[PDB]
Amino acid sequence: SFTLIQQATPRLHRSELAVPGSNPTFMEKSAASKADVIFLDLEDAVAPDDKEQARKNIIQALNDLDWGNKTMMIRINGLDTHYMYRDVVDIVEACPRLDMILIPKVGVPADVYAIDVLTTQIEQAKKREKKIGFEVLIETALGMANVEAIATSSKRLEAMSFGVADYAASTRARSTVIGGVNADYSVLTDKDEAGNRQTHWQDPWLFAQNRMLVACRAYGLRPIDGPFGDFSDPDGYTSAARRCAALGFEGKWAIHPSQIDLANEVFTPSEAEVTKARRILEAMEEAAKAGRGAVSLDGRLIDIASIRMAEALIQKADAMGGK
Amino acid sequence: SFTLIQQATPRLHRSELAVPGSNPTFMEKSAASKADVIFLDLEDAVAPDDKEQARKNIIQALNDLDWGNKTMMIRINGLDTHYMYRDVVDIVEACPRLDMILIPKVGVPADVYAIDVLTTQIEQAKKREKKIGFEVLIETALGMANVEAIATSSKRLEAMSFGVADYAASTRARSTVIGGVNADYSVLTDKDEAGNRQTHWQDPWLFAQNRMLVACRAYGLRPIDGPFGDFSDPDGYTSAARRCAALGFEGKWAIHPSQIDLANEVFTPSEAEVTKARRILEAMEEAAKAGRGAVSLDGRLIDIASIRMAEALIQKADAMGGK
Amino acid sequence: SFTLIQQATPRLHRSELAVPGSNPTFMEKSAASKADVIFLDLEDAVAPDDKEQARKNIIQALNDLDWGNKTMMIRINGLDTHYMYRDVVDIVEACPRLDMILIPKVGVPADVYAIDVLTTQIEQAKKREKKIGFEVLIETALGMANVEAIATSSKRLEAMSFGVADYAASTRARSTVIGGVNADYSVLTDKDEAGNRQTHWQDPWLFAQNRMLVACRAYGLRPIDGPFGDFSDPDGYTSAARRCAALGFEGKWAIHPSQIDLANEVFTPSEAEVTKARRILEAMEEAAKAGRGAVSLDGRLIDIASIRMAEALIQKADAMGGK
Amino acid sequence: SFTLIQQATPRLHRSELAVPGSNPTFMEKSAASKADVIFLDLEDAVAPDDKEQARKNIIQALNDLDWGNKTMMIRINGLDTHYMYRDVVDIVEACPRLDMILIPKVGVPADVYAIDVLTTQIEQAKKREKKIGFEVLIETALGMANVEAIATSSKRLEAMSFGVADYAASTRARSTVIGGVNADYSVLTDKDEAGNRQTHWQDPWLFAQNRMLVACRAYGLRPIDGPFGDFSDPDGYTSAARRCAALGFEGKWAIHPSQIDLANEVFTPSEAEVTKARRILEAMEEAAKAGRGAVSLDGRLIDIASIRMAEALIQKADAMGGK
Amino acid sequence: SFTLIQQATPRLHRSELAVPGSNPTFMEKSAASKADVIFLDLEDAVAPDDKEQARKNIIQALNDLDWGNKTMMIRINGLDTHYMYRDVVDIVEACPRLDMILIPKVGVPADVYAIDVLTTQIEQAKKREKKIGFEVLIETALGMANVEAIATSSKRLEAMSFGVADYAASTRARSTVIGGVNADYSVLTDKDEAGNRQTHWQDPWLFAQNRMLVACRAYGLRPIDGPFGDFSDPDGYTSAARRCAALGFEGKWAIHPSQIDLANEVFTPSEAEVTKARRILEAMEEAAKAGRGAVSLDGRLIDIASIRMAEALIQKADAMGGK
Amino acid sequence: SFTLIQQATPRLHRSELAVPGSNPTFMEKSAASKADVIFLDLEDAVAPDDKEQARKNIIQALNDLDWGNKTMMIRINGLDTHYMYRDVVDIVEACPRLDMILIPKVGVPADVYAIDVLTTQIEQAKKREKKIGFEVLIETALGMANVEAIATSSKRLEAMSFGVADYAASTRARSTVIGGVNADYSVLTDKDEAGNRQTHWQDPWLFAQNRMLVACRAYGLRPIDGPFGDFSDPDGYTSAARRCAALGFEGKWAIHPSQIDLANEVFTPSEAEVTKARRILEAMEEAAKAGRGAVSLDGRLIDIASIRMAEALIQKADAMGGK
Ligand SMILES: [Cl-]
Ligand SMILES: [Cl-]
Ligand SMILES: [Cl-]
Ligand SMILES: [Cl-]
Ligand SMILES: [Cl-]
Ligand SMILES: [Cl-]
Ligand SMILES: [Mg+2]
Ligand SMILES: [Mg+2]
Ligand SMILES: [Mg+2]
Ligand SMILES: [Mg+2]
Ligand SMILES: [Mg+2]
Ligand SMILES: [Mg+2]
Repeated sequence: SFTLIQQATPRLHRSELAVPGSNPTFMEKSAASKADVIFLDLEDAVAPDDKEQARKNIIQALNDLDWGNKTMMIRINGLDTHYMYRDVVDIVEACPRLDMILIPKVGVPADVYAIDVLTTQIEQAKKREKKIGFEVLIETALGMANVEAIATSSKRLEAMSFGVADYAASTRARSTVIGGVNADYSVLTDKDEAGNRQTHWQDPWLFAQNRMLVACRAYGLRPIDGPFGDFSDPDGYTSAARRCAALGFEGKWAIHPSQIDLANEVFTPSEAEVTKARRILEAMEEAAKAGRGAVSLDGRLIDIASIRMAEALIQKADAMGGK
Repeated sequence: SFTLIQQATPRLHRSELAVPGSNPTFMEKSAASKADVIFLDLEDAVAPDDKEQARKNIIQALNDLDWGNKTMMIRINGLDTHYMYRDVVDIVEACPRLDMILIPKVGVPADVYAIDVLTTQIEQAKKREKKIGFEVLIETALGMANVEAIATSSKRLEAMSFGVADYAASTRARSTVIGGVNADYSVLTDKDEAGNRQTHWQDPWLFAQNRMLVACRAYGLRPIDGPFGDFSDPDGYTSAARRCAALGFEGKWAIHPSQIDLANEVFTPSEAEVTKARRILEAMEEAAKAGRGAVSLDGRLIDIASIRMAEALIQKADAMGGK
Repeated sequence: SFTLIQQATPRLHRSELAVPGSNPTFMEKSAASKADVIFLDLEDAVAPDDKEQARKNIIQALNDLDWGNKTMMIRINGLDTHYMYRDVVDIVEACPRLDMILIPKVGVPADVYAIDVLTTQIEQAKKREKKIGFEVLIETALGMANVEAIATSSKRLEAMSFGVADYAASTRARSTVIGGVNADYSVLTDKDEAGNRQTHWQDPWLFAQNRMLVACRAYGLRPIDGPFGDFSDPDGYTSAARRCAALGFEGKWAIHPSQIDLANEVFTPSEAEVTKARRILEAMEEAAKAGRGAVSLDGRLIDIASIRMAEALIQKADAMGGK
Repeated sequence: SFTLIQQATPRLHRSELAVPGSNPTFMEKSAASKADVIFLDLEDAVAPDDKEQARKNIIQALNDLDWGNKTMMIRINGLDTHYMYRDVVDIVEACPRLDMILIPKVGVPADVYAIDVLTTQIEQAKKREKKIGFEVLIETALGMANVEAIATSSKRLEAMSFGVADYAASTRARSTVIGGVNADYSVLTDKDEAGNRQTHWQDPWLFAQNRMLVACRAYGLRPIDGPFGDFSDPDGYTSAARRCAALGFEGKWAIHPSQIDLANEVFTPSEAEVTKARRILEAMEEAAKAGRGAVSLDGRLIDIASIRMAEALIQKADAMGGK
Repeated sequence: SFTLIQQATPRLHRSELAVPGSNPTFMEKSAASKADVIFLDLEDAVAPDDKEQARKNIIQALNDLDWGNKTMMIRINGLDTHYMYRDVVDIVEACPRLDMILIPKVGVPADVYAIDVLTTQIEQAKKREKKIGFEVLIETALGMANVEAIATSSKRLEAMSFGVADYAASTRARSTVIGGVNADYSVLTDKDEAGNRQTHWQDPWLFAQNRMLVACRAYGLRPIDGPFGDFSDPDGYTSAARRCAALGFEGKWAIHPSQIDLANEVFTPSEAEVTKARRILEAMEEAAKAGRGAVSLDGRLIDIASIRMAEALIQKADAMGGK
Repeated sequence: SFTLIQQATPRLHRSELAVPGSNPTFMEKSAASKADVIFLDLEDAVAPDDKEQARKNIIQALNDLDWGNKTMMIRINGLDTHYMYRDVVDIVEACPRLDMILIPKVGVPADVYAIDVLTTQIEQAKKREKKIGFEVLIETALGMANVEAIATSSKRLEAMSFGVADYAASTRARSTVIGGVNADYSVLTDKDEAGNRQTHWQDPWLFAQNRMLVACRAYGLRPIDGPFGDFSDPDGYTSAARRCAALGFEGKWAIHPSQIDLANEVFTPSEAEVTKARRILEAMEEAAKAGRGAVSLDGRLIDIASIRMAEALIQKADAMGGK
């Protein structure tokens, strides 16, 4: 294409740990974890009567605890709720350590614009060097119906998470569990020569995951898979993780500490894909040494979109090496 | 999201029985059936030379027969055909009992607008209390390509049906049967350690069903699955029904009387989902008793989109209770 | 619908053979092959340092070799690269035999517009009777995100090919092979009564193929599946071909000569679908004999969209008969 | 531009006479007039209680009177009113003489689509050779805000009329007269060296007329100016007519018989513009004699848009010659 | 049209007085003025170093002074500036008396959305009965280029003001004065028979005013003209006011107390237009007495858009009567 | 607004001289002129049979003559014509001195995209430091109807010229002269107390000029007025120039050498506007010295859009100083 997209800021994002702001002990324990990204939650996991205190707890946690080089985020309240403006104002004013805001229930691009206006103004007032990035949750049918447009809604936007349980609720999917599969979401084969019919299970989230993936990959964002509720089923977690990784997802939520190592292992890039990326970068250097505008590797032209992907993958591999 | 959608009129729609207008005996028998919704057909099931008479038959049937509290609909002829304007004019003028119009082959939002103009004018002339609702058939590749836009095309719009057989024809899918699965729409696994390769069947309608579902659920409509042709295969019907129900579909067509009970059973909401909805409504009442703007259930904020879903589900459960 | 689309020029397109322009011997051998469509490649298969010569080779091959009635195409370089304008100018100026241009990596409708401007001007200068047609490659996440818009981007546009390997690269799908399936892109079933869990493989390209199919079928284009890399696995090729054919795809690439017969066999229309189309055409003639505007077959109205599909299928069947 | 628009059907349209359907005597007298275009009105000039009879009157007038080669139109009731569907159905069914429908108060493109659906179906039923054309009234702020989109809303669309009095009402312009100027819509000059300030009158309809003109001329339609109410002021009529003619308008309404000759005289094309158009057509013939793709006149390339304008102007000049 | 727009909340808005928040004495004096609408300014008239205090001053003024039944507004800082979020949060939290927010420099619809999100959340927190309305300033070329889209950007939106001086700056118009005319923005006539050429002055703001007017009147908003700087020139003020009133503008800014009476006098509706509106309302009552859906006045159908305009004008006339 | 536009490359553009490529003597004489910008024409002024030679002439002129620091442009042939691709390829390949391309008859944004693709590829091949800029001619009703969209069509786009004579032809305006005014484009005043009626001339190009101006000023481009044909009427030229300058236009075409000094004089910025811009830049420096994010001048906040305008004006003033 003649149309070129710039990749978002290239962070390592294999594991995304959710931590309720209402639990300072859990926040403290999380600061020493192996998660790549942590969000401190003001939204779904925090009861209304606890939201004001959780906000205070999070300010203290972001300012006092040692988070290392983790990408630190908050999940703000919904735009449809009165809590949100104080989440953004109080925390962004008080907490230089904050890296990102996770905006829930995003439905249309203007939702993201709204948060960009507010965030920008606070950063202007505080004379901030760091600029906050955004992650959006696609966790409703409305957001899914507008996902491609949402993907281009802010220069801050870096990533989208698939909120599977809230998406199920929004679509009225038959789901009593967070994530997972369903014996009813299956095909019954036509009778074979023996008179037999098999039941082959299908993926209830295939459509959602692929559509969000395409939006992310078209427009330079990280595609992240959401929560998996069955803490007693690491095999099921790992299957779900490997399935979305196979599509191109870059990471997955952890909502129980056991899930952190599982996500980290699955979403580590292969040695081979890192090596290919490194060879692309050396082929770029070669083209510059030769005075040649076109980059070639193993007899193939490597185009600018492909160079940009290679640069992003290397930044991620390099982060792993220094963790 | 800050963007809020109003749910369509909340009807019970588990089973949708198709009845040709060319058969007054079948229409009479259908009036005593257990279908939730009936459409009297002027379109696909009626030969051109029979369309004028079928129109007359339907006027007589809507005016004379006892349909109970069924949602009564007509499937009008295609907008590309000369029959349609007389279908709408003659029946809407003559038949106060009519509840809805099923518009076939919808391709773009302006198709729906056109029917809204005509329907509105006739209702104005007749000084009608009741306002007719619309259901649209997504049964062509054109309609599927525009489904999200179609979903917002009229305040009358309540529901979309996936016309699987006509959709197959439009896409040139290999299909000689109405609905069902296909041994060729399958994956051949890579050889395992024993040298073996399995054939795992896939869902040829997954993309179509999910895209239409997302449009419906984003914009407040009922997602309805279309016909299944093999009357000798209730197990296959039930599998197809349970599979789309698992996604969030609300009902399915019956094109043979045996299919009515099968659809009714599958698309009845679970006791648990009705109970959750009832508890949401009591949590709303609680918030009002306490003077609190935010509704809480089991320690979780229940947002306005979720309240609106609960209200719709209850209206549907209540209808079942009075049938 | 009241909105009507005109079908593209109706070519037989079961097999699409890729031939590198850097290999004149391979080009010569390809001219005697059984492929329906051949593209002479200047892009992915040709190293940068060989592109200028490949352009010359292709001019000689198009002018000198006997291609029969094959649809002859070139795959031009990417719009993001300096080679492209000379590909179009030099070949279109010199080579009346050329039938079509395959535009790679298409991202937005204006990419196609750009090639239409250039192609048109050269045809105006050369006073050409024949008008070149376009095929577009949807082989990036950007193109997939804009596929519906791309489908309406030029009166020359006839077909879209799904570039599976480049699409995988763009989406960061885990893929070291061109096409095929993936043991990780699978679901792990919930434990049954015996404590057992099965692994049911899913289709990593279902979303992509279906979305591109819908765009094509909505807007009158041929949907074509891209390359399959495992030349040692005809069973896998045939499975992949039959799977997309079941959806409605019309043909598939051959990147090794063995794949030509496999594609030709799979994408031949059934005797039954050709017979139905022929009966539609005779029903049209019947309606004209009777003075009737509506066409009827076996008691069903056959609408204009359906007539147009029948006419296209017959043109394709007729081509097979004369090959 | 590479984007090319097809001109509408090229009718002579200098004068457009409005005749109320409630007055059969006036309709009879109008049939012998010198108007180019006549619309028989069911809308603004006909009281509600007279609309049903006016419809009958118009059917009789269109079928019985001798209208010559006039372009014969009806102004249907508003889409927001119950009268309209019977206007279209009854008259189009009964009256082959009808040439066009004037759609009032058009606000959005889908308004035009709606009338195209209904009109098409009736024409299909009646097996009509002639296809009815459309004229739209831009007579509200809504329509003006959407005029460019309305201009591309139907293949039937030929012309737009600026409904000045209804537009004034919609905008709350201070206007007690149909059309004309306003001493208050003026500028007061800054004091000159003598201390004097002049009042220079401005054109209250400049914006409206120019915006509608641009939409028409971009998209191949006739721009027509609406009514002027002061029958005692032919000088004012002629000034208003010459002012919009200077912009490129092609005709103007007559709402009193005296205005017909005034419009005909003003909107006759100059001898010079007809001669230039004729020379363009002979230059086209010259290019064909020489085997040259580019047309040249007096040393200037004459492009396809300019040829199409010349062809339209000649068709209009030829009509005048045969009147 | 079949598309119907709801009118904004119908306030009397002849005069709009600008009062800097940095001047508590001027605010006090303004509370006893005859202005219909007052905005307390935090933006253009307040130096950066005074903005924090002006915010405090305005809170005190809104809470303590007697504003009568005036529509009370604040002009917040620009969205591009850090002051704005504290303007909205502090004042909306503290000041139930506030009626509206005037949003400056609006460029795109999402600017308005952003303020709607923030305003809504604060109102939710405060459990407000009253809902704040919005006025937007169209005072840049960007806003003018997007004015039609801005007009539909919020259910709160009631009015647009043409910020002539800031618009001039944005367009680089030659303007050293706020508003007014320009000897250079004139036409030099062609020589007449005496050899003479006149200079006829044109309206430099005609395009801007008319485009904004059309957006407002299409979408149910009040069109308001902005400031006029020459306090020594009431004749020029009155000319400018009468000129935009003639188009349909509903009011004008006062930036000096002398301008209040001038705006009030010019933008009072005529006795005749109020009488017509009253007769429309009595014709509506008549139609209801007769059981007739169509409203008729003096032999003309009065449509719903026209009824809605009449209702709005009466609400405004009634307000004047009670002032 | 929160939406921010980047200004185009800031060139001095008071005078734009048109020089036919068919006249090498005129090209030589033009190189020593006082024009700011020169376009060497391949389009309107060059007969078809002379276009191939004019292309060669221009290559020689751009490579051999001394153009000083003039902005050097070519007016390429229309996209609808076969000449264009060779204009771009041959000249851009051969002529590093070229600064810009003037694209004629632009109708839609994709026209500009097309030229951006071709231009970019040639620049890539030639390994150019300089990047060519674009100017577009808005000289048709189609382009005027799409002008706002065209304004955002390429990062190369710097300027739009109003092609008055071609625009008149496209709109069918009564115009036998290039530019100028029209006694018929006038208002006839209502009789005064003496029985008199005046004729006040209006501006036939007001709508066009203002709409194009708004598009330019919204999106960071230079608005340039087109040709004036009456070389014997410098007073009329100067009036036309001062009239568009008053709106904010930045320059005007010269099509006769006498017009160069007239344009240069009119479009020189005032001493006062340059001084204000310089004071803005010193206020920016002041804010940086004080550590303050907001810039203040004379008690007013100077926003980023206003800073960017000031920077552009200064770059232009500085250019004048070094000419
Ligand atoms: Cl979730
Ligand atoms: Cl079907
Ligand atoms: Cl590929
Ligand atoms: Cl009117
Ligand atoms: Cl202002
Ligand atoms: Cl011109
Ligand atoms: Mg959630
Ligand atoms: Mg059907
Ligand atoms: Mg490729
Ligand atoms: Mg009217
Ligand atoms: Mg301002
Ligand atoms: Mg021109």
